[PDB]
Amino acid sequence: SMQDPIADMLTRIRNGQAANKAAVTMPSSKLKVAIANVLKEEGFIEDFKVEGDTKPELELTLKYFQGKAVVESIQRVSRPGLRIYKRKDELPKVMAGLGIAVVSTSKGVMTDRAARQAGLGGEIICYVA
Amino acid sequence: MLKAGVHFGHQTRYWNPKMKPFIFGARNKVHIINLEKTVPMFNEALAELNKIASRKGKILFVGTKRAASEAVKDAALSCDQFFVNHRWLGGMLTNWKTVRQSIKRLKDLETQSQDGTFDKLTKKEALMRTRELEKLENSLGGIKDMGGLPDALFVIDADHEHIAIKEANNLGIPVFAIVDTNSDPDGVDFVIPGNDDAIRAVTLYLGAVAATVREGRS
Amino acid sequence: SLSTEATAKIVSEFGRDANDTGSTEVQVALLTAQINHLQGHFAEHKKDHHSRRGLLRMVSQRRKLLDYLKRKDVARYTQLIERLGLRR
RNA sequence: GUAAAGCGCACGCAGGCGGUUUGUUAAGUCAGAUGUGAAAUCCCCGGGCUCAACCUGGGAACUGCAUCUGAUACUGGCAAGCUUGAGUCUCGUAGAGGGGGGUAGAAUUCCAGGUGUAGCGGUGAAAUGCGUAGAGAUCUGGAGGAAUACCGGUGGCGAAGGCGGCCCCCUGGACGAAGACUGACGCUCAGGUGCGAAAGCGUGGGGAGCAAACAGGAUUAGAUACCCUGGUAGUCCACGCCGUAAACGAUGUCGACUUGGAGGUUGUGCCCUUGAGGCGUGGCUUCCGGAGCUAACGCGUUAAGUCGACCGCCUGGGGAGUAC
Ligand SMILES: [Mg+2]
Ligand SMILES: [Mg+2]
Ligand SMILES: [Mg+2]
Ligand SMILES: [Mg+2]
Ligand SMILES: [Mg+2]
Ligand SMILES: [Mg+2]
Ligand SMILES: [Mg+2]
Ligand SMILES: [Mg+2]
Ligand SMILES: [Mg+2]
Repeated sequence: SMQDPIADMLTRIRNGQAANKAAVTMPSSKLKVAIANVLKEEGFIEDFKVEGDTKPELELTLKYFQGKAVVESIQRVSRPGLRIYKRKDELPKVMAGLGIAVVSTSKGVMTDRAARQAGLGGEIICYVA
Repeated sequence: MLKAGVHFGHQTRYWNPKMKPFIFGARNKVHIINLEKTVPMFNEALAELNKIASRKGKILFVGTKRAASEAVKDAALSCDQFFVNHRWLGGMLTNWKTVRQSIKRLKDLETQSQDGTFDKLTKKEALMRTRELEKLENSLGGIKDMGGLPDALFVIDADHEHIAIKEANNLGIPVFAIVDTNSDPDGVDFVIPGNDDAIRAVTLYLGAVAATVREGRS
Repeated sequence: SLSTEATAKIVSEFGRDANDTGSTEVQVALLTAQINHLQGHFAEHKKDHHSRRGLLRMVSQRRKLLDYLKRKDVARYTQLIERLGLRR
């Protein structure tokens, strides 16, 4: 049963980009969106929109550069039954910096690079390179 | 959508999920190539051919399928263009260094009949070489005068002449072909979603390309 | 399973009102019916294990509905048990 | 999956994990500060013994614990919900699902009698055996036990083990759909509890066919076998026990994603349904195969692909699943 909605979102994209799917829909939710924003402001995804009135469906338009998709690597990190929390001086660096690591800080869901500068730490979420 | 409106789709329902992006509909158990991208793709590719054709680019037409074979040989002979309508020998491209020697025979042998240097020798002996030339003309014949790999390759159907494309895309030789549903476009770098069958369909573009070729070289 | 009549009948005595059959109390009560009525069928035969499998599923389930009810509202829970005389 | 390794299968306590919205809290989490974390080791920068080892100044570190002040995204607690998870109801559908009790036809064997006469039976041949006390064959009547040809299938149902004639009684689950209702009541599960093929065990029945043991005949060098002639337990039933199997998909359960093809079974919607029908669309199920995965064979939307939750298990062969 669904015990980790975040993982499903990430998986939906990785498997989607693999099949060259135009986009990818799923049951939206606050956190899901907040995370998508970071993905957008980072050029990993084209755009995204959450339809529905009483049943929010988050439409995530995948993105592809040349003869390949943008998101080549994206895996959950701070999964349930084993949560992970790091310090500002202990934030992970995805792909030596070329990649990002979605982190949920007390200020919101931001990229590692950003949070690391905002002088605050938080719970990692995944690594999108 | 001129004469083009005389070919529509092809292949019943076997198709290939890869050609889906180029399909329109499917009536009576048969997909119909979406011209909405068919004709648009037409020029886009055809332009590239003439582009390199201008430098007398070595063009190699491929089409072994009987129903369309004869046509290909004719069109490709409308200029320095080349062709292959008899069982795409394995290696006549990737193994030119070796396959070429075969062409030499076709030559040195032709001269025999071509000139008085043939009447000599018994029937059996002469006969032995006469039969040999026949076969050679089938395969090498339309490539005997191509000392070197082609600047580009153009095959009628992908699946059928699959072997050809494979050797081509390996040598970096731009592959131009017409694929339809059942065909696999992951090979041809210049897709041409069209009916790989129908005598009318083949000649249609066969001459089209040929023309752009002769006119290509200034 | 249970007669359509005995069903609607019990759906009223415990149902939040009527036409509704999702009420926790209802389910619990409904289950107890078959649970008790089946005791007779099982008192005899016995070796009818496959049928028992279904029986237990009802018990174990009712156990959850009841347990759940207690968490969402102790009131209804305590009262419910009284009418059905359960929990030892 | 086949190398060591998925418990034979379920139900389920503890425990682990938890769809979605708002508010609230601030416990985990994060930020800052204050204590404390002996000195010496270590490391950095720099000194002193001719250098070095060695010695030494300052800092970094001591990744920890406590308290104080905040931050509130995420996890947690509380409140109010919500409906897509799960469940209930209604009405339908298919089925060798289970327990009990009847019952039918075919056949085998046995008993009795008629007809009938010298073989039958068996094998590669034989022989044991059965026959003139009349077999076998054939016909008639009777007794009894076990299993249900055809339908039958790539089929169906079940947690697994497993479940086939027909009828009744009692009873479990699954699926579809117009919907109606509940409102996260869920997933997994050590220990625990229950179900467990065949063989085997106890008590009391039953006993036709088949058949461990056993006894003959044969084959063979021998033949404590394979084959033939017989035949006890058992196989059948009731109740209690045993709990194992190559208990096998050799593949734990739950949920979400990822090209396609051909077919089966069952529910349901639309279509002159005027039709066999055609088109959709759920459940379960065969074979083929793409990406991908794999040591390879292969698996491949019913994954061994891509992921998340919980559990079980493996750590070279023999000794040994043996000893205690
Ligand atoms: Mg083995
Ligand atoms: Mg093994
Ligand atoms: Mg198993
Ligand atoms: Mg110290
Ligand atoms: Mg909260
Ligand atoms: Mg037994
Ligand atoms: Mg016994
Ligand atoms: Mg099944
Ligand atoms: Mg396969």
